[PDB]
Amino acid sequence: MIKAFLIERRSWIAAFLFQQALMLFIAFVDPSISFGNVLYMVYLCILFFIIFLWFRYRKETAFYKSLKTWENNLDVTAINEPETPFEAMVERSIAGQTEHLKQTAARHRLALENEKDELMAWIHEVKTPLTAMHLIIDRMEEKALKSQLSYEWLRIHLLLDQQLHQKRISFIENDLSVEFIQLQPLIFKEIKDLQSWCIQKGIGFDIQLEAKEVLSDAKWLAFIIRQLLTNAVKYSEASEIEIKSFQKGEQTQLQVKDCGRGIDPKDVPRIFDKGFTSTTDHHDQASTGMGLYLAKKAAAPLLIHIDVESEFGAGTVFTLTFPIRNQFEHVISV
Amino acid sequence: MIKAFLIERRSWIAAFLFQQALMLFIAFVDPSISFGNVLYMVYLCILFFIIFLWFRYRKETAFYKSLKTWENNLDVTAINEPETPFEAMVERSIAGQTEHLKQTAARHRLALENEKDELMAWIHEVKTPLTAMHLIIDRMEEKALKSQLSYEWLRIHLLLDQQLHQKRISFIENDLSVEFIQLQPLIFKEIKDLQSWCIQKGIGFDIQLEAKEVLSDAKWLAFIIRQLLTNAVKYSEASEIEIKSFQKGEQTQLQVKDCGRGIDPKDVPRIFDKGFTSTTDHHDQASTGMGLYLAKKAAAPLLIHIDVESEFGAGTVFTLTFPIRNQFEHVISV
Amino acid sequence: MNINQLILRNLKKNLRNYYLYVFALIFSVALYFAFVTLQYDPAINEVKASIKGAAAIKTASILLVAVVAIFILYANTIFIKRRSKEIGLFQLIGMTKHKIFRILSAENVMLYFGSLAIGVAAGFSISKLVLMILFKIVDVKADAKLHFSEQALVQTVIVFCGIYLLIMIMNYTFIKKQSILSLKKISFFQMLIGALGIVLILTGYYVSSELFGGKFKTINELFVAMSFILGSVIIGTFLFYKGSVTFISNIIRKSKGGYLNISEVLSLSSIMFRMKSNALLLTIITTVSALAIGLLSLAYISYYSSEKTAEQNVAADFSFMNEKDAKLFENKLRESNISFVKKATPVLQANVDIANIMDGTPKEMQGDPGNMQLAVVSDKDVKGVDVAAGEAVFSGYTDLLQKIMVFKDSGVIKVKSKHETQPLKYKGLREEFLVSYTFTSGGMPAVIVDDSLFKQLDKDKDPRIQLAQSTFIGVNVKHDDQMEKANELFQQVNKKNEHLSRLDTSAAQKSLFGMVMFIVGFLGLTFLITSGCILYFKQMGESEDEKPSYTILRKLGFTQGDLIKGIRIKQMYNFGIPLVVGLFHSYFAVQSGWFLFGSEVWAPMIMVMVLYTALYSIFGFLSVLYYKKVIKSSL
Amino acid sequence: ILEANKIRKSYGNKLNKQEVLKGIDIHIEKGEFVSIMGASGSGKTTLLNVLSSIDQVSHGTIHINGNDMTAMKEKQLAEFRKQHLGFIFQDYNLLDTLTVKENILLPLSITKLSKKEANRKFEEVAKELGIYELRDKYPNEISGGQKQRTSAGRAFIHDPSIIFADEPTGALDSKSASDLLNKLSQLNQKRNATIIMVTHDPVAASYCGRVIFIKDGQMYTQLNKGGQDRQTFFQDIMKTQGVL
Amino acid sequence: ILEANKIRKSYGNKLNKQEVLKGIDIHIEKGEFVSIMGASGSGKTTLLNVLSSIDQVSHGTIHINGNDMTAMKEKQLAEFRKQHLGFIFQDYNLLDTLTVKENILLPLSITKLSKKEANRKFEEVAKELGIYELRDKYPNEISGGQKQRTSAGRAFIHDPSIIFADEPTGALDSKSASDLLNKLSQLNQKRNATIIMVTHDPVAASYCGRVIFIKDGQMYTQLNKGGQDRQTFFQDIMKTQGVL
Ligand SMILES: CCCCCCCC/C=C\CCCCCCCC(=O)O[C@H](COC(=O)CCCCCCCCCCCCCCC)COP(=O)(O)OCCN
Ligand SMILES: CCCCCCCC/C=C\CCCCCCCC(=O)O[C@H](COC(=O)CCCCCCCCCCCCCCC)COP(=O)(O)OCCN
Ligand SMILES: CCCCCCCC/C=C\CCCCCCCC(=O)O
Ligand SMILES: CCCCCCCCCCCCCCCC(=O)O
Repeated sequence: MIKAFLIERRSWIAAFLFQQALMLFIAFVDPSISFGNVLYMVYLCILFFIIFLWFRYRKETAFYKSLKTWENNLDVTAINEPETPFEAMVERSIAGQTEHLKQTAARHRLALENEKDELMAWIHEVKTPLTAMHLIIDRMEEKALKSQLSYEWLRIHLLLDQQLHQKRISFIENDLSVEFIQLQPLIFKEIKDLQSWCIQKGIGFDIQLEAKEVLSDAKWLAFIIRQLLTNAVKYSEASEIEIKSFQKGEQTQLQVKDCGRGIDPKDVPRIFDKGFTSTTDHHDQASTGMGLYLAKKAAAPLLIHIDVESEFGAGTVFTLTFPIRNQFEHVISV
Repeated sequence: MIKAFLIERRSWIAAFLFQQALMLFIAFVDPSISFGNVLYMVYLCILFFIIFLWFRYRKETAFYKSLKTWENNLDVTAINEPETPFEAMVERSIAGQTEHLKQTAARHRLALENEKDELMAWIHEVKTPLTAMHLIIDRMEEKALKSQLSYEWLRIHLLLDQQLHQKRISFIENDLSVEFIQLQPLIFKEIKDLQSWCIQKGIGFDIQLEAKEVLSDAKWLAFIIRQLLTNAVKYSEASEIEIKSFQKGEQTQLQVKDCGRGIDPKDVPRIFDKGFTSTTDHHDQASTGMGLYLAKKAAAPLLIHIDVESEFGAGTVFTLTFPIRNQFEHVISV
Repeated sequence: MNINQLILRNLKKNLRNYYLYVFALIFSVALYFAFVTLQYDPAINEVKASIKGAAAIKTASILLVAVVAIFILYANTIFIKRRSKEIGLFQLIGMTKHKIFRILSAENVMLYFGSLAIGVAAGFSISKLVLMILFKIVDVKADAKLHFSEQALVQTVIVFCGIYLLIMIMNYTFIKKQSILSLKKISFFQMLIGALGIVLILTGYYVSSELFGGKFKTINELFVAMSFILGSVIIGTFLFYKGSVTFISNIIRKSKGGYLNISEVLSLSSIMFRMKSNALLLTIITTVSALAIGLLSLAYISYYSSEKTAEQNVAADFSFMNEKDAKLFENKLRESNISFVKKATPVLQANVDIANIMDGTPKEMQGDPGNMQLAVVSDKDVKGVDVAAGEAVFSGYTDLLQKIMVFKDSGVIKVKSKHETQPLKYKGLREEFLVSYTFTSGGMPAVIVDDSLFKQLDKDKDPRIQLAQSTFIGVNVKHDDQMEKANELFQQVNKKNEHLSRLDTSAAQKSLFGMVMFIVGFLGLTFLITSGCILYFKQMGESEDEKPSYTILRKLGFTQGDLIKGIRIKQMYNFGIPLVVGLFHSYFAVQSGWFLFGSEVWAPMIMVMVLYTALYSIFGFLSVLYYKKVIKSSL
Repeated sequence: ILEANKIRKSYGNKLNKQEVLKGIDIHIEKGEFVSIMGASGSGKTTLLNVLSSIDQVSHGTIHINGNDMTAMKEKQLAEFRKQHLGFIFQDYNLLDTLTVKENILLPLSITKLSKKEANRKFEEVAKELGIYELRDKYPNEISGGQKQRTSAGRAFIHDPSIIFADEPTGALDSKSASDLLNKLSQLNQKRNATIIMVTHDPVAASYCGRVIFIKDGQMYTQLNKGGQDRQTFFQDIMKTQGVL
Repeated sequence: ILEANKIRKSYGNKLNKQEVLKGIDIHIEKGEFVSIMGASGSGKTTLLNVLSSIDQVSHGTIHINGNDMTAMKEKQLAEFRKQHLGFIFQDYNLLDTLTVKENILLPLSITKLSKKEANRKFEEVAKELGIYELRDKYPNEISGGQKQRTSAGRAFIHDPSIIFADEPTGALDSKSASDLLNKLSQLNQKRNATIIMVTHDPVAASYCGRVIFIKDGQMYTQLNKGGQDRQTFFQDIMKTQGVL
């Protein structure tokens, strides 16, 4: 940094050294002034000037070293407090730029929130005509067309429910609630939601509830079971699903055994990945595939472990490993 | 700002003056050095120091002044080219910040169109089963149930097309074109689309067309036709809507007239506002109200003047003043 | 951790905080080197005067080392005391005392010896300038040379090594005895003691303003008066610091009610309470500064008037006692191409009485009022006045006499002849001398009598008190020209140094008083610097004791600008009081006895006081900066 | 008199952010004795700090006496803080080199109100808190109860808009606390001056009119008292606290 | 741990002799927070001197961890106190030239142990107390509360048994004092270590589990708490001090 200081003040260090040389020249030809008696003046002046530069360098090249050290990585307040006017001007420039950047970020966030709110308004505004649709529909007498319109209405309902689950999982973190739930009403509601579609696919239900109580949240687990059941049913055709739930030790375990095509053992660990589509059957393209990803990401707050034992050509055994009730003592109490 | 420069170098002028004082004292004490010559040299050196000081100030106080002009000015490139090593540091710091801000803005906007594209993909995915819903609806027999289902289909279908248009108006600027259009077949097809509406509500139509050709984009004025038709249809009941399209002057005017309730004169200027909804009747609350705002937004680039002449208790007359044909020569030439 | 880095960080912290200590060390070493070099310089033998020459430089050196030693010892006993917490902590952690001594004494032998090495190397550069400054004052024409004088190197190393040994001995005792591991309404007494200080200060001033007056007129009744004045003023100062500051400040405070600004709460909350704690320090500072200013002013006053007193002691440019010497000097001048205006005037010496004309007291006798010796001259010799019979006119001014001998208007003057006495009257007092001081005794003026009475006085010729030479042969010179050849002719005329010249009695006085003024000025500068540093080193502790007060005051909304604005006035009051009292002491010391020295005051004294104040205000200016640094970090 | 609109504040160390405000909005009219309480780990103290000007707000709007300070320069912000907004701290904050009169006349010295007016105003204030008998007493001679009344008398001397008390009755017995709150409430009654107070002693909060139960940055309703007996509201706040 | 029996401090300066200590018995056990508080002029600092071996003990039989302190020379007593006791001062003693980490680690840098376990101990203590983010700073850019917390942590790092402590709250405001007392009480539960505070304000001693009152010597009148709520107990402490 010595080079920078000796190059910045290039003219002031010569505006002085010109005068000693001028004196030592005027005191070489004029006979009234001596030489060995002006070398003394020169020597004393040089000593003072050298000491003055040494004491000036340290005080002057400090703010810029701080600026260089801060740069743009971190410690935005690392710059030293200004003392001289020019440093004050630089400091005002820096503060103005940072403030403007903060304003832009805040405005971007507000615009995004407004867009999300408008999307909320629209999705409610299109949910309500679906309720009107259901109430108008539930009046005919036919069977085949009734069932047809019924399950296409149901698939519209499930895709809309999926988008609603996405919007609510955007902020799920602030809606935790732990209490006892009854699995039988939830399973009955899920079956009722699939009554027409299960009848169309001709798949029965065999419910065996050895366990009684579970300790989790209602809606997210309900939708997880919903999508698992849909996947299991669309993996099967005219087959009976063995739904056995037993209290293995201190934890609740729900096993959904099916006799359908199942999942290939290579793809058994890869069912929860992003955007998985089955190319074996063209009817599997209707599946979004994001439901499994959101289910697995929403299972972490619920602490529910999903165990899958599927064989291709045999069926899929979807097993839910509910966490131990004692493990919730550190969560409910705290 | 001369005061600022002087307070900058208040430590070098003191050094120069101390040098002068010492050089005079040590000359006065000596008996070999003559006092008069040294006094004259000091007189002629203090005069040159003033000129040097003036030149240095004039050269020196420009870079900081320029950036101080920039600290709130609209332009950003007003800063001068740094020369000394104590200005390269400031230039480099400011360059780093002004690159980082632009990077942040680019990333935010990129995320924005990413989420918007995902929304559009989901929206089309929602669209397809509704085409399935139409095929099923067209495959019905009973008159009353089919009429009600077609009514509701039209409601949800116009809502979804409204959403389509209001998200396409976000990038309307990238989808501009000019084409020639036939109006009568499109009008007849749209009327046949709303057959269930008029069957249920008994709304008549009077057709009086004198102009047939217009000069604008197909899809955009086509959706303008749908939005105006739906507005008149939802704002009229059991009335013969007299559509009058005549070449009034050099501009085509789609003067639609209905015998319905009309719009209150106080709310006539506010129809084009964002989110405006009619409060006279409760049936208008179901309407989003975005249609008029988006129609106004998309009509200004196309130079279509929406002249509204609405009378409460009689009907609303919308005068769609098409742009002059000769005004499009500049657009076509460029 | 490792000891060494701890020592090094401590040394950097010390070097930053105490920079006035290092500056004072460098300055003192430089001055000692310069004086010892100048003592041995052979050109010091050109200074010709009554004083021995290079025997005054030795006295200056001896006096200088005492001030430097006292400053150093006191500074280090201030410094050690601010490390009691660290000593206690190191003793509590477990490490012994002979391990703390080697930490806190191995970072002073770096600072002290580095500054000593800088001082010798920067005292070689300034010696020629010091010598030339000396030669300019005493008016000698010689050559100054640059040489090292390796005696002064030895004589500085030995002295400062001795002082450092003393510092180490003084630190060991404090460390040893501090092993304990130990981590407001005014009374009646402080009212009487407060009034007695003001009463005892002014008694000295009043007794001083008389001195050489109508009383104390005895050789042995003077030392009592001087002792009384000095003792009174010193005791009055000491009791003025311990109680009269509290009294006045208490009155000022309890005459405002409770409505106080921030300037007054910052000032009067510390001037009342901590100024009294330092009363054996400000006393010394004030009295010694008074000595410095007063002595320098008197020495300077006795320097301008050298030319006037030389022109008065000898009336003519040369004064002669023998006819043959005068005639041979004139013969030498004859081929000197210089025309000399010779004049002669006989002098008759007698005794008179003017005890009536004295307006003072009979105690102002200075000899017998009726038998005091005077010199009588004729009227024809005087070319400026023409008196008549029965009238006497006094000649000359002699400013000393006007302040001791008081003269009234015309009265009766009796001439004590052998068998007669002609009465005369005093007409007026002249201002131009006519006779060299040898004839006219000490300072007695010369009378003017009519020539008619002179024809009887020269006939009488009372042969009782007549001088050896009743003649004033005195040779003049032509207009202002080259007089040095005439002077050297004069010194080669006389070999028994019994002839007086105007140019040589105006050089001895100049040389002597120039030497005294040189020495006194340098000692005054040294004392000024050391006192400023000591007074700076106590405001440090005073500031660090009010750190909590600043914090509390800053939660009530007061911003740093107001705090610093109050601190400015507080520092003004803290640093101005000793200076003002010292200036008053010096002014009343100079005005008492200036007429004994010269005939010019208020030209030198003003500039001396201005120089002192201007160089003293720097240390007051440099303390507001430390107060700012303390204020900022007490959020 | 006070208007706040969705004021944000997040406590972070530039790497981990710990949000503590979660959508607050408070409206205050002139001359109400409001009290804020609830929990221990919540942000009620941060709330009291952010309503004043001591803590800068992340995102929001503050309107005091119609004037706005969210976008306000630092120098003029300190100025506005100085000419309004009396404070009462937890600790005494008295100077021990000044008497009582000097202590509670010191801040008024900048405005330069001569002598007669300032002395009259001090008499008027200090006759009403019962400290006029201690005009010339140093702080270290009087009991700990009286020093808090001295601090309050200092805070009520220039007639500000809002008094931001921060738990005054924290280190007092029953008698001193009861006297201090009786005098404070009477002073509030006589002169129109709103007082905002954060307290943990329910008997202390009993004297108030409106109570805001801040619970983890949420309103959780707010009691309103009304024209009822002190003990009835005291038992009501007992049962409300027992609910928590 | 301390079973004091007839604790007397010798006096007899010049002619006047004051019986500040006339035989005091203290019975404590591990896992306590007993604190003694008296009045000005009772020589509480002299109680520290007699119990902490700051000065020479005169009378009284006290055993520390089952070991009597009256049966060794000065050096043995010094090593015992340096390896078995800990102290906290009213005015924090931090060297300005060092760092926070070096300040807390300095007492362990003389016995020459392995660096790894020392760093582990510092990490644990700093994480527990809450100054770990202030690991590479100097004591001249942190507030008084953080300095006093550092001084408190300095006495918890050399594995002591009894933490003697003067009033660690004289030079602190309300919030910092409350935080320090909270942290000390929290740390007392994690590891067994007896603290015997000697304070003057009842607020600090209201956090304790036993209080001992002395007015000129043998007076006892000790309180017990037991099952109070720290508020009723605080009022009881201060009223009993007032009546005495
Ligand atoms: C007879 C011969 C006469 C010769 C007299 C010449 C002696 C003067 C010379 C040198 C002084 C030696 C002691 C001062 C050097 C130590 C100062 C130092 O190094 O501290 C540094 C800063 O220095 C200072 O703070 C002091 C700045 C002024 C330098 C000293 C000024 C010398 C003269 C002032 C004394 C005035 C008295 C004169 C009265 C007649 C480090 O501080 P920092 O805060 O960490 O800032 C770092 C920058 N980022
Ligand atoms: C207690 C007061 C402290 C003040 C300390 C200031 C410096 C102390 C030094 C020397 C005292 C000088 C005596 C005061 C003024 C003397 C007046 C006088 O001598 O008259 C004339 C003045 O000329 C001089 O003697 C020069 C006096 C300059 C004194 C030196 C002042 C600066 C001393 C600092 C040098 C040492 C520090 C080195 C740091 C760079 C001489 O006769 P002339 O009328 O010019 O005719 C000659 C032929 N035409
Ligand atoms: C008695 C003479 C005193 C002057 C000594 C001259 C020798 C050079 C001394 C060092 C000058 C250092 C001053 C630099 C600090 C800042 C300068 C300023 O602010 O004016
Ligand atoms: C005869 C000339 C006297 C000159 C007096 C002024 C000397 C320079 C003063 C500036 C040096 C100290 C100022 C900065 C110190 C600091 O901020 O630490």
